[PDB]
Amino acid sequence: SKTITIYLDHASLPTLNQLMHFTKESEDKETARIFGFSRFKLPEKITEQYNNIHFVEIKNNRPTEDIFTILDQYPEKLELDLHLNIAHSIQLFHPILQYRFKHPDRISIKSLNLYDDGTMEYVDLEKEENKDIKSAIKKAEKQLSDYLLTGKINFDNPTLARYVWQSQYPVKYHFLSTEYFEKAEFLQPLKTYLAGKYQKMDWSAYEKLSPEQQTFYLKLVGFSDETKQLFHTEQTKFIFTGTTTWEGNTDIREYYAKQQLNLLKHFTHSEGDLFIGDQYKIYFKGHPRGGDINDYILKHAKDITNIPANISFEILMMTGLLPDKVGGVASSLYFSLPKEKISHIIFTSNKKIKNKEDALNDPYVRVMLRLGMIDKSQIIFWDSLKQL
Repeated sequence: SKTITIYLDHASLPTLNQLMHFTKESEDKETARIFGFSRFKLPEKITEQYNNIHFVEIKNNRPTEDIFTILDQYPEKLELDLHLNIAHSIQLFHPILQYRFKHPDRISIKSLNLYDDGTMEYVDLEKEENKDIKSAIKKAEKQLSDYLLTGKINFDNPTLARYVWQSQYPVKYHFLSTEYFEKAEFLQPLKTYLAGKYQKMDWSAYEKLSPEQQTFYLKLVGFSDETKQLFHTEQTKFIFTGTTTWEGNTDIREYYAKQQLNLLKHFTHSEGDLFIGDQYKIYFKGHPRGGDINDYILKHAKDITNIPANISFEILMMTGLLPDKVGGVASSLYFSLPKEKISHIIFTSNKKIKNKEDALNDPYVRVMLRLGMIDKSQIIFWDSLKQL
């Protein structure tokens, strides 16, 4: 045997969790690793410490066949420990399966760790709420078994098929919302089925790491000590969530920057409708693509600390640097937040959302409402707020 640890993700949240696993195993400089990521590349000062370390491209929802060339470097019996995105697990896994078929006596899958993409998994499960879940599970297991023996990808319920891997391999799942699985009545049979095999994504692991390992993790994810310092104060913290543009009857980007500055004022100025109080230090998390819009907001906002583009809410979560409060323009990140940290979420106009009613009907917002993460007084339509 050689064991090979293979980390696959085209998104960002599974990557960040997989890098935490790598960090926890980082003293082991021997085991072979394959990193198959879309959005993170590892610093050479880390990678030069590892003698058996490889990188593969993700293209479509799959590792390319360059992974065959990598695995061809290892002619011994191999036992593969796989780490995959839950929503895309079939597609990420398939090239590994094709490779096994080429060397069926020599290559086996040892274990699977599966991690949430994000809201996708929940939005998808919600579409299954009128099905018979118990029989959907037994079907999915038969089909998965065929898929493994032959390679053919046929699932009557692809969404539930994401969750039946334990019928074939040792598996662990890492979920953004364990409450969802435990409180949705229709999923009771899935909950029971998965018992013992899942955990909530641990935002606390960073704080439990040794200082050396914490330094390692920050270096892997590109969190400089400079930027980390912006969060070193005991003052409580509010982060405003920015956006780019929306359907506001003009194409002038500066209009949208001004309007966000007004939304921000509603949180930070004493006579705003959504005033948070003087207790919080104010941070701005602009959209990575805001460019000149973000320049504009930072030029005209007073006493505000910019969070750089490389630092996502996922990174904040994973490093235990979530702030006390988050508010501003709506996006799926709000789903990942504990309820006590959400102030108000402001929806802007697009083709789906034209008013506050449409906002309440958004797929991820519907779950949030049901799980009690927010109430309706927390959902605002951008139009309802006066200029200041």
